[PDB]
Formats: sequence, structure tokens, C-alpha cells
Amino acid sequence: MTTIGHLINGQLVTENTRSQNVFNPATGEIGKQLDLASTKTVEQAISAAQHAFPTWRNTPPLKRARVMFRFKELLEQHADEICRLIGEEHGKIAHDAMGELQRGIENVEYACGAPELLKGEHSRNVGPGIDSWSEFQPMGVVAGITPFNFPVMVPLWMFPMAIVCGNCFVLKPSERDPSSTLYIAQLLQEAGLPDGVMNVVNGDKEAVDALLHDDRVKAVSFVGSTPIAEYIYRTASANGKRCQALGGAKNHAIVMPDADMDNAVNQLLGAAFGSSGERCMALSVAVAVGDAAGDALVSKMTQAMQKLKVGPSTDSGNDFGPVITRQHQEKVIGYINSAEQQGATIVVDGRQPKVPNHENGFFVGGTLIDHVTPEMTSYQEEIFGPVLQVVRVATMQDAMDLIDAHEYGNGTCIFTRDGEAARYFSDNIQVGMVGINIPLPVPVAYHSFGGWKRSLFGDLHAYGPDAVRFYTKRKTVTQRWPSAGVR
Amino acid sequence: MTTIGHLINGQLVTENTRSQNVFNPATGEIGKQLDLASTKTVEQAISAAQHAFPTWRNTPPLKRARVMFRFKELLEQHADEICRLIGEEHGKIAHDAMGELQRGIENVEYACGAPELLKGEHSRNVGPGIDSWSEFQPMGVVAGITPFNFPVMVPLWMFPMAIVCGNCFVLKPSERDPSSTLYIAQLLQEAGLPDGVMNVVNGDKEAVDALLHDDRVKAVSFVGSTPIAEYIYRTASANGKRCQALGGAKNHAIVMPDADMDNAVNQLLGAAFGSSGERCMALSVAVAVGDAAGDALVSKMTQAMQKLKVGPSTDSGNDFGPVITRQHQEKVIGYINSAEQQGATIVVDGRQPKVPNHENGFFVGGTLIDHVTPEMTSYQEEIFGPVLQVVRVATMQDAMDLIDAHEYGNGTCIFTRDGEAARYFSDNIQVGMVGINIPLPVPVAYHSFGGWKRSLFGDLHAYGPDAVRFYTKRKTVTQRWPSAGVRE
Amino acid sequence: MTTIGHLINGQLVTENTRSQNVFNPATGEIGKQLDLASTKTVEQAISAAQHAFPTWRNTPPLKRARVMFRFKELLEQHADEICRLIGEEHGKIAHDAMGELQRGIENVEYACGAPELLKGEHSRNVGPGIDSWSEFQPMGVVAGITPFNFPVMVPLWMFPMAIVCGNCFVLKPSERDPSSTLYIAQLLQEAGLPDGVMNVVNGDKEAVDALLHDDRVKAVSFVGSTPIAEYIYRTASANGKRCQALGGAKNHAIVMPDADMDNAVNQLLGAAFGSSGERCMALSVAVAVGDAAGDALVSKMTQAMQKLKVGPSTDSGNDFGPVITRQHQEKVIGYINSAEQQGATIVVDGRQPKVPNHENGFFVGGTLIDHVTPEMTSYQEEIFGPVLQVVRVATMQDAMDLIDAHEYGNGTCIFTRDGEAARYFSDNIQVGMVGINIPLPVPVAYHSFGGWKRSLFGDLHAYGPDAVRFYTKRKTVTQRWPSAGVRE
Amino acid sequence: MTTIGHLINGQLVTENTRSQNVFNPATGEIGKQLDLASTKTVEQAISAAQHAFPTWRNTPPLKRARVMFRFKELLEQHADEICRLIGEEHGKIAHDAMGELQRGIENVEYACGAPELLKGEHSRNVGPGIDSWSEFQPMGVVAGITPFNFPVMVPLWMFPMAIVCGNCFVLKPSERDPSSTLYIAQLLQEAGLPDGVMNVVNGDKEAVDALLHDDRVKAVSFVGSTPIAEYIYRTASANGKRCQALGGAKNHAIVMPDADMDNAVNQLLGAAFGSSGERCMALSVAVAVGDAAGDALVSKMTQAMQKLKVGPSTDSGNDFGPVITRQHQEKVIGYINSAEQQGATIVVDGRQPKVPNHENGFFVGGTLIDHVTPEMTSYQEEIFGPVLQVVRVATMQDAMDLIDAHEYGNGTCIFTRDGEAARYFSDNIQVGMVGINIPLPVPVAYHSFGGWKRSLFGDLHAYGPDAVRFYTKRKTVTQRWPSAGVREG
Ligand SMILES: NC(=O)c1ccc[n+]([C@@H]2O[C@H](COP(=O)([O-])OP(=O)(O)OC[C@H]3O[C@@H](n4cnc5c(N)ncnc54)[C@H](O)[C@@H]3O)[C@@H](O)[C@H]2O)c1
Ligand SMILES: NC(=O)c1ccc[n+]([C@@H]2O[C@H](COP(=O)([O-])OP(=O)(O)OC[C@H]3O[C@@H](n4cnc5c(N)ncnc54)[C@H](O)[C@@H]3O)[C@@H](O)[C@H]2O)c1
Repeated sequence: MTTIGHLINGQLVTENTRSQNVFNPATGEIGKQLDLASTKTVEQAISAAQHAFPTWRNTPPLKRARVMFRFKELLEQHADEICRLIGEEHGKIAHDAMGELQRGIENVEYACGAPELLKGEHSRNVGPGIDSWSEFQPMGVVAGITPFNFPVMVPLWMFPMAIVCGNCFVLKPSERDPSSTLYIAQLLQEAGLPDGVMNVVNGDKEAVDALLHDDRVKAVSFVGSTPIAEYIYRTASANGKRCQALGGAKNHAIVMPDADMDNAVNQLLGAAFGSSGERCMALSVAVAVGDAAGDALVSKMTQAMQKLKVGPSTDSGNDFGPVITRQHQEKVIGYINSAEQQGATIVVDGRQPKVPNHENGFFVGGTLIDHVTPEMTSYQEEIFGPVLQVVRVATMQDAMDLIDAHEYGNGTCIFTRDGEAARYFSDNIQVGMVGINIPLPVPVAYHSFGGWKRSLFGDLHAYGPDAVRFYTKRKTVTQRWPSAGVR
Repeated sequence: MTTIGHLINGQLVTENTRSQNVFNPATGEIGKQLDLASTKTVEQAISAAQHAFPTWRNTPPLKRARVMFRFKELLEQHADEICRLIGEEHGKIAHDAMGELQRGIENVEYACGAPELLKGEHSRNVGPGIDSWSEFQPMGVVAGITPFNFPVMVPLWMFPMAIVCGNCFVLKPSERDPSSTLYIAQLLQEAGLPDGVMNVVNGDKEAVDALLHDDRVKAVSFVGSTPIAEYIYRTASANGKRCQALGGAKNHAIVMPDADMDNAVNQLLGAAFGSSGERCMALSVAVAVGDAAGDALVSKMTQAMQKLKVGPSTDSGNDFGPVITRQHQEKVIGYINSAEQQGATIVVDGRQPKVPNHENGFFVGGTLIDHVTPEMTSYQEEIFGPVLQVVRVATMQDAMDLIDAHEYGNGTCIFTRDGEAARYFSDNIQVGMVGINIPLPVPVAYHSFGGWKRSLFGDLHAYGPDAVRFYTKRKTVTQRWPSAGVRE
Repeated sequence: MTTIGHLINGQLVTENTRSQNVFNPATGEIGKQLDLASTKTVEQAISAAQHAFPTWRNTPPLKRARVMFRFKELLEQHADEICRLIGEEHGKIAHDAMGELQRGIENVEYACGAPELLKGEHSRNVGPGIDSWSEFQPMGVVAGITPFNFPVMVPLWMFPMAIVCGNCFVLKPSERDPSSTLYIAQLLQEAGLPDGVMNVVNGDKEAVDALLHDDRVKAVSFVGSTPIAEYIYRTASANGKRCQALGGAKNHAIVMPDADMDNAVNQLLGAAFGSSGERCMALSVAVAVGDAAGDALVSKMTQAMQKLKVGPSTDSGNDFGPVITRQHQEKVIGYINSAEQQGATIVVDGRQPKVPNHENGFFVGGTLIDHVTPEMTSYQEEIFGPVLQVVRVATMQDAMDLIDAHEYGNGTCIFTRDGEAARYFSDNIQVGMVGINIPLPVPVAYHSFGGWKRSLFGDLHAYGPDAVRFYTKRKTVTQRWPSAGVRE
Repeated sequence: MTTIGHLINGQLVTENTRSQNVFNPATGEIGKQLDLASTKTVEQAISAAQHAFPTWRNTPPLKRARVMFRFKELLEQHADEICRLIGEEHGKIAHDAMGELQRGIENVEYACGAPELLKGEHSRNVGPGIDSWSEFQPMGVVAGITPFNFPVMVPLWMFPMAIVCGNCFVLKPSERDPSSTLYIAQLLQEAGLPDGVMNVVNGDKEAVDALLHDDRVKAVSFVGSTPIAEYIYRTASANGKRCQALGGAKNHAIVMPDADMDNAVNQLLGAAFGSSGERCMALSVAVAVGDAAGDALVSKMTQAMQKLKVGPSTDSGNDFGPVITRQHQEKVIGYINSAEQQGATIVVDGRQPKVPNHENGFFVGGTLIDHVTPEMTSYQEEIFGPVLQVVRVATMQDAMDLIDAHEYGNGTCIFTRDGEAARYFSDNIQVGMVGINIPLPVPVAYHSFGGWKRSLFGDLHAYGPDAVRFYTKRKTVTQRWPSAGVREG
């Protein structure tokens, strides 16, 4: 049966004081036991990282970046096993898993260029005969905390950049799918990373708290839900240390009268239902301006939604897999019930998927909910399942007001052919990542990802250029040589 | 008795519910009453900023920067009266005042280049036919909270950049010397700034708290002591808004054997005793390696210290002025008494300056303390007065270990001629701003200021490039155009 | 009669061996005499620049920039007199002159931020204990050669940025309108510029060749006609010095069926006929896709064009002024005769403007030619007058293919509401500066200006960021300190 | 005896109208025949390039960069073979070839970061509701011309970055050692590059002139001698296309009194005599300020120089190999006589190395010349062999004036402990690449390489960030949307 441990100073260790089930959400069956680290075990991770830091701090960027060059190859060689371990515990089918991995590898690609990214600014004669320049030096031991829905990519947002910027890392990944995460961390030792520089510590709140209250932990990167994001951000900030905490979302798309409805519907299938809707960039609300477009959207969407296939990752050619836990399934079903009960139209019901087939695991089918209103709880709250909701509004400004009024502002999209409507949208909308005929406007590895309003806490975003600034601290040197005796 | 009010939506207003004395620290007499804003008056300032934002947000960076161009010249034209105002309330003498104002003008100069500074990064074909780019858009209403020691410069670290980045501003300056701060903000209207974009709200902890608890304030720049910085950071973070908070200092200089001890000592005078040592980059400890240098340092320093002139800003030619308040004066004297009692040699004693001369105001003369050790309370804490302490150590590493071990890590200096020592020092030392033969390694306006350890809270430092990233927020747009119907 | 001199080492001088007439192109009369400098007078200017360079090179960028801060104030203060001078010798009316002046000041504004722009790249630990960094240091004596159509702005593309980058400058402006150019360079001394850093040397081919062949001149920025641009580039390259040479143009605008015609027509008026079309960014060809839009553009263009006013710069409210010379006026009349001969439809005739009114000067009225084809010589060659030609094509791609085929590739535009078409245009079109519903897509001072294909020779464009790189040379230092004796 | 061809559109081809010997310079024997491409053959390569360009231009930077990522691997995988192909024709021993190869791969590593490097600048509201932004789009077909001394690394200066920037490339390498260079170009197809995007066309002046005069070639990167750099720069500039031509060098090192003499000598061994001195960054002149340091330099340098090993690349552990050709050997010998004839002290003589050992190949031993003066021809001119000259001067400023006076200004070094002297030297010295206690201050792949004065023609330097700018063209877009019809309502 076997137990999943911790990666510390290049070794798998296990504490054996407390454990938890990891499941196979397709079958609903218990897969593996996860050892949950207490504060003592987390402190061994931090000691390891802290002990590794001095030599790695002085390790030239080029040499640190060569680890990520080799790490990239290894990610690619082991792609199928990685995807398999993602699939086994998350449930997502090969092509979502391969997409996640690829974007992860892209973060590693970006980090391979650390010497360019770590260039300071040099200034000649700030005064007469006086020079000055900036350096972005390493923080020390950095902590990372990651959610379940991307057990590979979201870690790769953090440790690749952090490590290559000269820090040492302690990762505390989601307990609901830790194998895929640990698998990639172990690859790193093969890629030539010294022992201690990357550590993986599995657990729950106790592990996270220990990271937040250790003085050696100089920075905390968090990606998960807003309620937790906020806790992590307030707590870290209250102990002095720097922090970036990315929260939840309710991504809206405006479908304009001039949009190509076919292309819009085809893209909204993937965006809304891909990865079972368990995405921070999930396109969960379609705001149809007119109807007109409302009717045509719900019509064509219904049609395309019939071809969707829900089932386990063992079957490639499914479109998406199960939800992560029974609890989560019950929550998603709850939200659909709430929508119907508050007056919404369940155009396509997937509460009772029953599509499987030797599976009482945690499945939810693709669901379409029409005539939803801002006073609906299901609209206000993040469902985080395979659900798409439609609001109908009179004008484009009304849809933008509706978006700006929301708690979250992570991601957003406008479908249109008109250049003016696209600029006015991208300029004025109060969300961090904007798409133009792109329902998942995820920034590429060489840009930074981050929402606005309650979707992000902090002033530096995730991965990309901001991660360089977040995983370093500015030192400014001012130099002068008055004593000209030798010359 | 005149009463000092508030700049809100371009007009001087005053609440009159509660006030507080501003002193002329040279004479010790009460000069002026400062009206202290309550939560209602602060909210009026914020409402004025919120109200001005939408149209300032969309004003082109070029046109915003032209307000700073005219602001530059207004600062220069009114330089004498601004230094008078500083001198009147802080106490600092003309040349210190002008130095501050100059470095403040430089912040303005740098802000004049906003359109360069607000460049986003544009990416062609992130996917096939798909472009993407970044924009650093304005925050909204920004709050700024500044200390007494620099009533002009420190404010100019914040609102010029913040405003020219398309935000509106509510400034909350030190209650101890507000006249100068208010004067510069008033010039801003003459420079062509719309009403409400800049506001200045005077007050104490109550006005600060109003700013931290208002949801319309989206960012809070603080510069002050660590204890308060720590509070402001924690409190802002608990209310969701982003924050930078700068804190206290104990700046050390290593004096190496090879250094020209005359250059060192001449440069330590102004660093230790300039602005009466009331400076976040004041060089307050001189670590001498060997002795050897220890003796020579204390010897020459004493001599150079005898030429020092303490006295009011009405006499130019004084090196420095009084300390800010009586409470502070007493505190500074206390640290000197603490040093004495804990074993330190008081080489030059300025507890009893008596140099003035028709002034029982808040004066403390230059003092020199030798043989200080890490266990002394006056070494551990920030004195923030005209005091220089000397510590003696065997090797340069012992000096560096001693610095790294200190609570603060704002600023440091090494005096030497050798290149190896300077790099080893500048690479490894755990402080934010490093000088090689520069006792005040204060970054220029086109760099950013900020300490390490407990001298700063946050990940974006003050003024220059970081201030651009702190007063704006990142939006990434990804663009794609599916149907080519109009083409064909 | 009045003789115009040279500015060499901070003083007006004159050679008086040889001269040329400067006209008032409104009246056709000879206004002043321009002293033409010889290879020996040129060499005096270079000598003055070379002599001023060593101390100017080591002058802090902040101090260099402060000159431009003062220069900006002065150019604004003297704005009326500068526009009057431009108007008197070029002919352009107040508003076009101010427009020129404004854009020139924008270059100056960008120059004021030199310390940022001159930032190198520092790299920590390129190997163990080895650091390296780049410095963009000054060139030395730089030469500038400018055309007639912008006797203020194009010079302000060059010397503001060049001087602030630590160089000294020798300017050789167009001999058709030198007063305005010399006037603004005289303001530079009053701004605090040392003598010799900036110099103006008036002349002809002789003065140019003199600059090209002197080994002390280290970089040449030329802006003018292709044929001369080519010669300058070839000649400077042959002598071993670096060079940027901007040449001619024939800017097209695609008018798609989904375009707002009222808006396109209204902006084409100023783009085609502004500054009497004597503009490197002048939009001289409107390519209508379909007709449909052809018919509609010509219809609305015809109507708006009836309200145009041609005349002398003494009457403001004139839309544009005369052409630069009698020769050039004959040339332009020729380009319009051709178009009618070779078959085109002269929809609005301005050949015989006869609009003035006490002026047998060099006036051409706004003209509109319709049904022009690629074979017509008047389509192939740059007219450089107030003439707008309309070519009709079947599809957008035909338009783009037509544009890409042309010799030049300076500037271009597409009028459309559709984003797909805009990106596909902006992405694939083979021209440097592309506008979307902007028939004059002139980059602002914080960008750079430069065309593709035959419109430009070199690899770094004018003003903006490319100019920092053109006016400085890369140095890379690599630093190591093998011995740690003193530290230990 | 095999015939070396050309890589055109992903295939080996050979014209067979004219050929030339490539030697093994250790033995002095003709190894291989190099096919020389004529203007018709070059034009095929340019046509392959131009044909492949449109799709390659529109390929995303990410996808283009992944070719360089895969290429990174192949180069390291075939590292021994590449080093053998360099040793076989240039003559340089394993470690110098590996050194060369490693710096080249470094240039590949940098190119992998294309997406970051190709970021333009975006500006919001340059006027009211008007945005503008820059783009650095590809040139088209780009031509590269490289020297004999670095047949691997110098080509990696050019085509990795050029290709990843959206261009197609035609490479004309040195005819003296072409096998390594073709070998590395052929690994590029396996790394997933589309046919035609990279081309190698071997030849002499005729192939060079074909590239310069063909209108489809939009940019030319030349690395080589000053005379030819000047020719290439002039010619290119006459035919409208942009160019960067890097040239010769006379690299001086100022040995100050306070310098660590043991460290300087030890570092000056590799810098003077490494790769048999046949290096643009070869430190050929030591300027001893005082003597004092003159005497102590020559003393210690003579001693350490006794342990040098000259021989064939077959014996690893040799410090350096032969010179490239018999003609070049005679030239190098020549300059040493010339120095002796004009009054200079030949402290260590390597004219008659006679160290090999079954080799009448093109061998010159490490030589030291002392008491050289600015008036000597051997000092004015670039020797480009294993020869270290030492000038004596009174003061630091005299050493600096001497350097600035020289024709070349490629690279320089100063040995000192003092910070004031380092800065003053690095600030004021009129050469492009400056070292502080580093005799070979070669910029890393994330920087750019380029001398001053006559060592470089152009304004953008080799590899690094400048290559991004040289291998692209700036486009500025200004955008406005005047009609809000669809947004309303
Ligand atoms: N905005 C973004 O960047 C982004 C991107 C992708 C996913 N997400 C988020 O991921 C979330 C789903 O993943 P999840 O359910 O694992 O997220 P979560 O909110 O539970 O947080 C993830 C991590 O926080 C820890 N955690 C949970 N409860 C805690 C508590 N009470 N105290 C301390 N730590 C605690 C977990 O152990 C886990 O490692 C979604 O709500 C979604 O918003 C956000
Ligand atoms: N970047 C630098 O500064 C640098 C670096 C390394 C080497 N070098 C130089 O490289 C040179 C040695 O190599 P080389 O002898 O092969 O260099 P070279 O100057 O002869 O030129 C090398 C290349 O140019 C071509 N070529 C030669 N003669 C030509 C002519 N007359 N017309 C047109 N093309 C011609 C060759 O075919 C070859 O590809 C040295 O002089 C050295 O200064 C310069």
C-alpha cells in the first residue's frame, strides 16, 4: 500500500505521527497514505534549506540556470509518468495534464535565463567621480504553498524562479494530490541541484503555520482560495516577512452581438469545463449583451455540450474528469441546487451525471445555467466545478459594471470583432488578466500572472518578471575612490 | 497664534475640534497651533482624491509630467522661504535645508520622465497570431505618511511619483514641522495640478488610522520609526491594501587601516552630526579595525569636533541646529548618560551645550563616545541625535559580523583604498544601502531607497524605479482576432 | 543686407568668403544672406567641440540634464519668435510651426531623463567572485545634418539627446531656413551649456564633406532625401565612423470599407496638406479598397478641401504656407501635370493657386488626384507637396502588396473599425511606423522614429531610445580582485 | 581524400568547379579538399533562406527557442567530436576547443531566452485614447562571415541569436577549418530546425561578394581582420544593408607596482600563449609601469614559460598547438626577427621550437620579447601568434596614453589592488572591453562583445543584447479607435 513522505535535503523521510488518505477521485477509492508533517519536520526542511543557502547564494547564476536546463529535459522525458500521477489523484485526463505540464515547463524555460533577469542597473557619475548600481540579491529561505488543481504547474510558478534567483525553497503542496508534485521535485536532484536547495514538506494547516512562524522564512508565496489567501497574507505580514497570496475567481466573458458565436462557443467549452471547471481562470460566467446573443449562445452551447464526455483519466478522449473530493462534489451540486431554487434555468443538468460506468467516484457532468442574476449566491460565489452561468444584459457597459461590481477580478474576456470595444474593455475593466477573444487569458511564462481586487494580496505577481523581484531584495551600492595615491 | 490647517481639494480648511503645539526648537517657544484632523476630515480629503481620480487616471503621462516640470521650477524659485519654513520648525540651518530640498527636487526631476517609466512590455506572438502586453495602471487614492526629520524631501519621495503615475494622494506629514510640507503642496496647484489630486491632511494617530481603515485608499507609503512602521505594515495588510513602510537605523562605518584617516574623519563629521544627527542615514557608529586606527580616529575626531558650531538657523554658518522637541532632547541626553554608566568613555560631552546664547531651546552639542560594546543599550537602540559612538574590533570580519548582527540594516559605509575589501564588503554585508568611501550612501532619485532586516517592511523600496511599481498595478492583456471576414 | 553667421565656441562668427540667398518663400524676395562655411571654418567648430569634450564627458548626467531642463523653459518662452523665424524662411504658418516646436521640446523633455536612459547592466558573479557591467560612454564630437522641412524639430531630434549623452555637437542645417535653427542653439548658452559643446556651422556640400572626412567626428546623424542620405551613409561608412541616415517617403493609407470616412477624411486633410505636404510623414497616397469607399473618400475629401486656405504666415488661419523654393514649386507643378498626362483625374486643381494676393512666391494649392495607377511616375517618386493621390484596388491584400512593393517604407496607415484587419496590417506591412486610424503615426519623443527599406540607412533610428545607443558606445568591464590581504 | 561540401536547404551539396586544401597544421599534410562555392551556389543558399523565411518569421519565439534548447544538448552530446574536428584543422588542443565550445553553447543558452529578449515597449495614452508600442521584427535573410581561429564559437555568436530572432541565415566560414562549423550546422536539423533556415556555404572572396551584393541579404555580421572588416563594412554600406564588422587587436595589460605578480604571470600565460596567441583577445603586450615591476614580470614569466608544452592536439596536456598555416608561421617568425632586428631583447626564443617530434607542421613556441618600443613594427602590428611583448614606462598615465595611441582598442587589462586606479583606468581607457585583474575580459553570452576604434566598424556589437537589436528592425505602431458604434449599445 505504501506511504508518501517528504523531500528534505535530497532524501525521502517520513515522520509517522499522523497520516491522511489520498484518493483516486474517479473510483472514489483510497489510493495512498500521506504522512502529514508536524512543526518539527517542517523545521528540518527549513534547516536544510538554510544550511544550503550560503554556497548556493554565491553560486553563479549561469551555473544555477544550468540545473533548470537539465530539469527541463527531465520533465519532458518523464512526461507520461508525471501526467499519470496527476491523473491518478487529481483525476484530470492526459491532455489537461499535458497542458499543465507544458506551461510548467515554460516557467522552467523562462528561469533558464536567470542571468539576463538578474541584471542590476549601473549608473556612471551620480556625482563627480562617483558610481552607483543596483543588485538584486537572494532572500534566503523561501516558502511556497500550492493548491490541488495544478499540483505541477503552480509549484513550477514558484521554485524554478526562486531557486535560480539564489534562494532555497520549502514547498508545502496540496494534500489531495501530492505524488505528482513530489515526483517532479525528486527529478531536480538528478538535474544536479545540491541537496537542501529544494525541499517538499507534505501536510495540512500545521505545516503551513510552521512555515509562517519560522524567522528563517523570508518570503511566502501562496496560491489558493481567497479566505486562505487572506489568512496567509495577514499572518505573514504580521510576522514581518514578505508575501504574495493569490485568491479565487469568478471569470466573466462578454459576448458582443458582433462576435463570432461559433468560435465563442467552441472556446467556452474548454474554458468553462476544461479540468472539470476546477481552474482559477475558469470561464464560469458568460454575460450576453442582448438576446439576440443570449438565445443563440445558450442554443449553440447546449448543442456542443451534448458531445462532452465525462469519465476517468484511464480513458483518453474524455473531455474532463472527476471533481477532487466527495466534499467538493457535494458543494458543486449544492450550488446548482441553489441556482435552480433561486430561479435560474438549468438548461443542461449534470448533477446526476451517472455517465460512469463502474464509478461512484466524485463526478459532476457539464452544466449550463441560464437567466442568472447578481442576487444569486451561486453567481456571487466561486463554484469551482464544470458549470457555466449566463447573465443577460442590455448594453456592454452594463456587463462591465457587473464585472467590476464583483468581489473577484482575476481573469476576464470579451468576444468581439471591433477594435474600439476591445480597447475600451482592456483599458477600463478592473481585472488583472484580460482576454480579447481569449477566454483563458493566462500570461505566458515570460509575463506575470495575477488578479486584482480580492483575487490577489500583495504588490508583486506570480512567475515572470515580478517573481524575480519578489524572490530578491534590492541592494544599492554607491562607490567612490578619493585616495589617488597609487595612480 | 495662527492655526495650521489642511489642503483639501485645493483649499485651506480647518476642523477646529482639537489642536497641538508646533515649536520653534531654537527658542523653545510655541510658534503655531496645528489643527489635527479627525476621521471625518480625512474622509473629506479621501473623497476629494477619489473624486479627482477618474479624469486624472486618463490624463496622458506626458501632460501629468508637465505638472512636475512646472513644480520643479516653483520649488527652486521658492527655495529660500521653504528653507526658512524648514528651519523655523525643524530647526535645521539653511545649508541642511537646501540639501534636503535639492534631493527633493531630484525626485521631481525623475518623475518628469514618467512616460519612459510607465512603459509596459509588449510581446509578439506568444501563441500563433496572439499578442500580449503589460500595463502598469494607477492604483486610485494613495496614502503617504512621513516623519519630522525630512518634512520636504520624504514627502517628495512619494507624491510626485505617485501623482505622475496617475494616482491621487493624501499626505499625512509629521505634526512637529508641517509648515514646509504644506507650503510645497500649495505650489502644486500653481504648477497646474487639478484640485483634489493632491491633499494634505494634518494630524496624529487618529488621521493615520482613518487612512488605514478607508477602503478607498489602495496603497500606503510609510516612512518613520520601526515600531510604527511595523504597526502600519501589519495594519494595512490586515485591511487588504498594499504597503511599504520604512523604519529606523543604526548605520555603521568600518574604518580600515589603509583608509585616509583625515578624509574619513572630515566625512564622518557631517555624517554623524549633520542635521543634528536626526537622520535615517546618519552615520552613528564608527567601527575601527585595529587600534592603530581606533586611537587615531578618536584623536583626530576630537580635534575636528572642536570647530563645531551649534546654534539657531537664524545664524547661517552653524553646522547644525537643535533637536526637534524637549522630549527628544531629554531622550538623547538619556542615551549619553546610559553610555557613560554602562562603561563608555564620553570623549567629547555635549549634554550641556549651553552654546546658545539666548536659547534654552532643544540643543544638544556634538558628543563622542569611545569604547562602546554590543551589550550597551545606547548602541542597540537608535539615538537619533548628534552622537557618534566608536567600537573597536580586531578584524574587518568582526566589524561586518557586528553590523549583520544589528537589528537594523539601513545604511553602511567602508573607508578603504583596496578593491577586494570593498567588493567583499558590498556583496556580503546585510544592509540595503552600501557606501565605499561614502558615509551617506543615499541613492539618487533614479534609484530606490530602502533598508534590509527591520529597517523596511515590504518588497518595494522608496522612490525611483520601485515607486513606479508600487504606485501602479500590473494588467496583462492577451489579444487574438479570430475572424478575418473584413480582410476578405 | 543682414548676413547669418555660425555658432562656434559660444560666439557668432562669420567667414565672408562665399554666401547664399535665403528667401521669403511667401513674397519670393531675398530676405537675408547666409554665410557658407569652408572646410577651415568647419574645422574650427570641430576643434571647439573636441576641446570642450573631455570635461563635458566626465560631467554627471544629472548636471548635463539640468541644461536641457532650462532649455525647455527657454524654448517655450521664445516660442513666438521661433515660430516667426521658421515661418519667415520656410513659410509655414504659426500652428504648424508651434507643432514642430512642441515635438522638438518633447525631445528635450525626454533628454532631461538622461540618467535613467544611460543606465548600464550590472551582473553579479559571471564567474565565482567576478562581476561585470556595461557602460554606455560618450562618442566624442558628433555631427548633425538636417533638412529644411523641420529646421527646429529635426535638429532637436539630434543635439538634445547627443549632448546629454556626454558628446559635443556640430550641426549643419538646411541653408534654405537657418535663422530659426541658429536662434535656438543660441538659447543653449543661456541655459548653462559650456562653450563649444554645441556648435552650428552653416554651409553647403563643402561643410558636409568637411564633417564627413574629419577623424575627430565620430558619428553622423543625417535626415533628408534618399539620394543624399545614401551618399552620407556611404561616405561616413567608408571613413570608418558610425551613421544613421533617414531618407524619403511615399506614405500610403488603406481606407477599408468599414472605415469611419468622416474621420479619415478629416485627419487626411492635415496629414496630406499640413505643412504644405513638405513632410517625411506626409500622407500622399490614399489606397481605397473597393469603390464603394473610393467614390466616398474622393467625395468627402473634395468637400472638406474647398474650405482650405493657402497663404503667407503673416495671416494665421491659413491652413498651410508656400513651398520652399521656385525650383521646388516648378517640380510640384510638374508632378501634377504628369498625373494628368499619364491619365489620372485632377479632381481638385491647385496648380494655379493664384490665391495670394501680393505674392508671386512659391505657392501651390491643395490638390486631389484620382485614378492613379502604379505605372505613373507621380505615384513612384516623392512629390513632397500638397497633393493627395487616390489609388483604387480590389482587396486589402492588394493594397498591402502595393505598399510593400514601393521603394520607400517610412510611414503608413489603415483606417478600419476591425481589429483583425488592424493587427494583420500592423504585423505584416513592411514599413517602420504604422498607424491605426492615425495617418501621421509619428512616434513620440520616448519612442524612436525610423523607416524601413530605402527610407533609412543604418540600424538605430532617430531620437528616443535608439538615439541613446547611437550617441554612446558600449564598454564592458570585467572585475576580479585576487588578493584579500588588507581585508585579513 | 574526402570533399567538404555545403549545407543548403538541409542537404549536403557540392558544386565541384573549384577546390582548396585544408591542412592538418600539426603534421603539415593535406587532410581534406574544400569545395569553393561560386556566386550561383551562394544564390541557391540565399533562395533556400528566403523561401523558408515567411513561415519562420511568423513562428512564435517560444517555438523558435526550443530549437536552441535542443541544439544546446546536441552540442554537449557531440562535444568530443566537435573538439576533434577543431583540433584536426585549426590544431588547438582539447581544453582550448572545449573552452571554445563551452562559450558557444553559452551563446545558445542566451538565445533560448528569445521571448524575454524580443519584448518591445508598450505605451498607454501617448495622446488621449491613443496607444503606441514598439516591435522588433525580423530582418529576413542574414549573412554571417567568420574567421579561422574560432570556427565554432564565433559562428555561434551569430546564427543562434539571428535564427531565434525570426531570420534565416547563410554562413560563410573560414576555408582553413570548415569541418567543425558544418558539423555543428548539421546538428541543427536534428534539433528540429526547418530546412533552409540555416545554411553553410564554404568559399573565399567570391562567396563573400555574392552575399554582399545580393539584395535579399538584409544584414551582414563579419568577424575577422581589420583590413577585411573595413572592406566588408564599406561594401555592405554601399549596397544599403546594415553591417557590423569586428577587426584586429593589440591587447595591453598594465602591471602596476601593487599588483600580485604571481597571479598576473599565471594569468598572462593563458592569455598570451593560449590558443597559440591566435585570438582577438590575446594579451600580446604587458605594459610594466616602473622596473621594479618590469624586471619582476620578466623574471617570473621566463620561469613559468619553461614549463610550456607545444605540440599536436593528439597529445592532450600540451598547452597549445600549431599555428594555422605555413604562411602564418613565416609571418609570426617574421615579426620576432623584426623585433630583434629593431633592438628588442628576445628573452625566450620559440622561433625554432623543434619540440615536435615527427612534426614539421606550423609550430611556434611561446616567446617573450623585452624592451619593445612604440616605434617597432612588431608592436604596431598584430602578430597573432604565441608572443608576449613587454613595454616599460614611468607612470600609469604613460601606459594609458600608449594604449589610447594604438590603432586598435579591442580589449585591455589592468593588474592592481587599488580601487582608485581600477576605476580611473576602466572609466577613461579607450577600449571596448576592460579587465580588472582579468587579462581576458571576454563578455559573457548575456553581454555583448565589441572593440573600439579600428577594432570594430558599426554601432551594435557582437552577440548578447546588441545582437537582438542588430538581427531585428524596430517597428512602431500607433493605434486609435475613433468609432464607438458597437460598444453603444
Ligand atoms: N488566483 C490564482 O492564482 C489561482 C490559480 C489556481 C487556483 N487557485 C485556487 O486554488 C483553490 C483550490 O485549491 P485548494 O482547495 O487546495 O486551495 P486552498 O484555498 O485550500 O489552499 C491551498 C493550500 O492551502 C492550505 N490550506 C487549506 N486550508 C487551510 C487553513 N485553514 N489554514 C492554512 N492553510 C490551509 C492547503 O493545505 C493547501 O496546500 C481555488 O479556490 C482557487 O481559487 C487560485
Ligand atoms: N571580434 C574580433 O575582434 C575578432 C575575434 C577573433 C578574431 N579576429 C580576427 O580574425 C583574424 C584571423 O582570421 P582570418 O585570417 O580567417 O581573418 P580574415 O580577416 O582573413 O577574414 C576571415 C573571413 O573573411 C573571409 N575573407 C578573407 N579574405 C577576404 C577578402 N579579401 N574578401 C572577402 N572576404 C575575405 C574568409 O573567407 C573568412 O571567412 C585576425 O586578424 C583577428 O584580428 C577578430
